Amino acid sequence: ARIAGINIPDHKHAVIALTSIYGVGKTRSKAILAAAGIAEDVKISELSEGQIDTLRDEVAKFVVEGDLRREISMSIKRLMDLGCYRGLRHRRGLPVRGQRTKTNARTRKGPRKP
Amino acid sequence: NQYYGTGRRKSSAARVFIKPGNGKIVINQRSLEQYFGRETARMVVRQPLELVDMVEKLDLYITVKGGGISGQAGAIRHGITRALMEYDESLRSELRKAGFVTRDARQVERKKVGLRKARRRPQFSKR
Amino acid sequence: AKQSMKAREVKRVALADKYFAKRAELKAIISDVNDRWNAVLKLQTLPRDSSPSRQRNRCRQTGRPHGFLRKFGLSRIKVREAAMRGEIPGLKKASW
Amino acid sequence: RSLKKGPFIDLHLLKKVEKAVESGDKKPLRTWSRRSTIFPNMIGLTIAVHNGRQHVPVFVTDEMVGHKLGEFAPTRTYR
Amino acid sequence: RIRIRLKAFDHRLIDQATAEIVETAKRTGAQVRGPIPLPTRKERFTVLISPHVNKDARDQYEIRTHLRLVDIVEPTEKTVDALMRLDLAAGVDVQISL
Amino acid sequence: RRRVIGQRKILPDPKFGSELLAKFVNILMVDGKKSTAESIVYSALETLAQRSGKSELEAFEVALENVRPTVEVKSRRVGGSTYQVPVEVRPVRRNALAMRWIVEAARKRGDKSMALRLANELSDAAENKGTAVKKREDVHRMAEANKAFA
RNA sequence: CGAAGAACCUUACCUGGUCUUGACAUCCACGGAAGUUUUCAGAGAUGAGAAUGUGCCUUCGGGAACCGUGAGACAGGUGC
RNA sequence: GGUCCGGCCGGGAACUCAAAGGAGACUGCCAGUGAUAAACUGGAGGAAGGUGGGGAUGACGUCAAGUCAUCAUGGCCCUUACGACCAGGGCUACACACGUGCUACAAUGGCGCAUACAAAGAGAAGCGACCUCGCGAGAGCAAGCGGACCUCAUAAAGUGCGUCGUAGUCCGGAUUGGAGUCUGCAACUCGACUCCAUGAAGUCGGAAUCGCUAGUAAUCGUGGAUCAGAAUGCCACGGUG
Repeated sequence: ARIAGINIPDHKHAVIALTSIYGVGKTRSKAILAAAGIAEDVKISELSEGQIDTLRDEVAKFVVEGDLRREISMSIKRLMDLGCYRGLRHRRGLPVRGQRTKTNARTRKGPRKP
Repeated sequence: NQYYGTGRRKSSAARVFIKPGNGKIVINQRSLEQYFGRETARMVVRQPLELVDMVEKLDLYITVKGGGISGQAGAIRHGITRALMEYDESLRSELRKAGFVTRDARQVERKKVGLRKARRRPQFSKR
Repeated sequence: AKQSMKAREVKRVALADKYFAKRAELKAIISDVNDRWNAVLKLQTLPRDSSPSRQRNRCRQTGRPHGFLRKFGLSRIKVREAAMRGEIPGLKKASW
Repeated sequence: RSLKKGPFIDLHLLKKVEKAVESGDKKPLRTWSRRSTIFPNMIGLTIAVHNGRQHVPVFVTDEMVGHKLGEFAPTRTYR
Repeated sequence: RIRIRLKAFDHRLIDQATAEIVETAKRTGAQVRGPIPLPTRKERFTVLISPHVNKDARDQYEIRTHLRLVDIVEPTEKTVDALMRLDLAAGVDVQISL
Repeated sequence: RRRVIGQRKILPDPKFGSELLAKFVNILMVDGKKSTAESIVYSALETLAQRSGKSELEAFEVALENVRPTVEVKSRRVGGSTYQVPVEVRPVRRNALAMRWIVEAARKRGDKSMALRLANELSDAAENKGTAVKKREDVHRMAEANKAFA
């Protein structure tokens, strides 16, 4: 499938190679090992690209690392500002979810100090 | 003809019958070793019948309504105490001499407000 | 807030069917997420004051709302008479 | 985030914006129901918020889509 | 199995009432049940009658409030009819309803 | 306190008829769960037996001989200051105390699983090397000696 | 903590908007049939309109359900 | 007794169960004890034993303590007032602690597949299965069920077979990238939970504030109300131990 990315698994077997890839759904990893489908013991180099080119057109529209570590930041833009929904809190450079999560931002954005 | 017993321990909720001869111990549809197979308490449920030579003379059939094997292992004890009490009056002495006759009723004057033991009265050698 | 909004609830509480819950039995079916007519709900939402299910309530046996025990139909302060006339049928010596 | 399934607005505010929106070289607006989400055609002019302590302007410039006006209302000196 | 849930304040009154059915609703049809009890409300009763606010005068009483199932296996009019003709015996609450 | 009501009676173990093996694992519990812990201690008496291929249960006593004490020291100030004065633990307290010293070593003692801690620690006990022997012997180096200062 | 929900909340309090017989409830004085439905205003209290309605005794008297405005008497709160 | 394999529906009264009226254990008779007093031990015999247990009532005397925020009322309140209508909001910061309450420090652990048994509860301002669409918080269809019928537990342990190999992880949810929701005028500078990416302190802390003696604290869960509602508070009985 010659999939886009930054990293490769090194000597580990299937069930841990497939999830030490730098952004691939571990809860999914179970069904996707049977999707292709391949054994739990494959040290990934024996897939010869072509025993995974077998799910190619599906993985050509999935978020695998290079998007989840970068290009997904272009997906927020139509929610991102003041107005209605989701928000300006993303643009402003803060923690997004925690209790009073604006207040968290000492390290994040400039202060560090209490 | 036949004999019977019932018990209430931890929290079974089980009965037993006795039938004339051939010496076995079933639980509705499976044998004893299938229902209690690793429960270290499995040994007592037949032990005062094997004494009085059950092998051709007595035979046993347990049924259940709160499975609860760590209580059932003794609920059956007072139950089979009842069954024997109409087969043989002589074993009232045996069952008593080895404890099998007893059932669960005793706390030891325990905690109600905070003092560990609470029946034993203030006590002296002259005051 | 003592006798209060009683004068405003009493004039529209009894019509919560006519405001919604029988007026809904044709037009409100389409109007749901399960049925997707996006035009519709937003033009039934205007009555604002009656708009059910909302009722400020009437604790009656207490002249003012020092709370109200919904399990029991009496105010939050009121329990002690029920040992002296039986209106809470498990009110006996405390569990502590 | 609890705007749970679709948009909503401060009603009493966007019902009265309409003459500021008509030829918007006109001076700012105000509001106190800080609950205040607003709409896309307030653009190129200035809403403001009772903060609560005082009032503060917030400029609907070119990009607004995304959060309540509560995003710029200084409510106690946050140290 | 239609469950006529007989009750009274006292044991004396529900006794007289079930004893008529177990015989008369049984006449040509069902083996009609009637002694078979429910969670019989043997509690303690306290109402204030203190003539002023002074010590106690909340005279504690006791109750029976005794309740049973009358059970009829079939509606069979040619056996049950005496229990519907028993309407005049107002003091026992019968809860036929099912 | 005048009544003779004091101690715990229990039943013996499920294989060999001793209150020793029952009470031993009935300290080792550390969290309750009794039945499977009694099955692990059975496996402990088998993993002891793998040292010879005979009845090594005959060596469970032989080991516990070096680990049963005589002394215990309790809270004592009766001459205006710390004054111990051991006095003996009774005939039944002898091996019941040894379990506590076997268990308090076993808890962290480093061997290959839960049985193989107690098998090896009762191996060491047999050879006088035991952690439980050393825990005993330290209260003998302490208390049993102050018998000449009492 | 009372608070078992200090962001409609049984309101402290910061206020602003009404009042001090006030929200609630009487005894006589002259009179009224009681309510359903939207439209525009208003932050809430409250403001300005448009239509649709007319019950029970029935001495045609006196009133009920039930709404009024005008009299003299006259209303309240955890304060320890 | 039939089986079309489900107490299914025939079929009858052993016992659990449900339970009303109620009932039976006393130094009773056996040995030792001493004054054949005392009573204390074991036991005939037992479902308890010397209040058999567990609830309970809680006298005068109760700290010059409360309930002074329903008390019940004598002495005394403010009344342009402490009287009554109605929309907003902000309590939580943060240096400081310090504790109450939470946990994370890995194999007497868990992790992955598969296997044996209880129930304490609350329940028409109700509780709702089967069954449809599901990554799931969460949608829909609706049998039912009023007090063993409906439902919410398919406690966690434990047991058989596999996988790590002592390894900061595989475990740490400190938390922060984005994604979503059940209500609401309402939660955002204010929550409550869900899906995937992750990963702040982490490796056994000293001194010295009292838990907890028995079927009792480690251990092993489930429920409830206030109330348009999210308590970790507390509250009560079960059980490996």
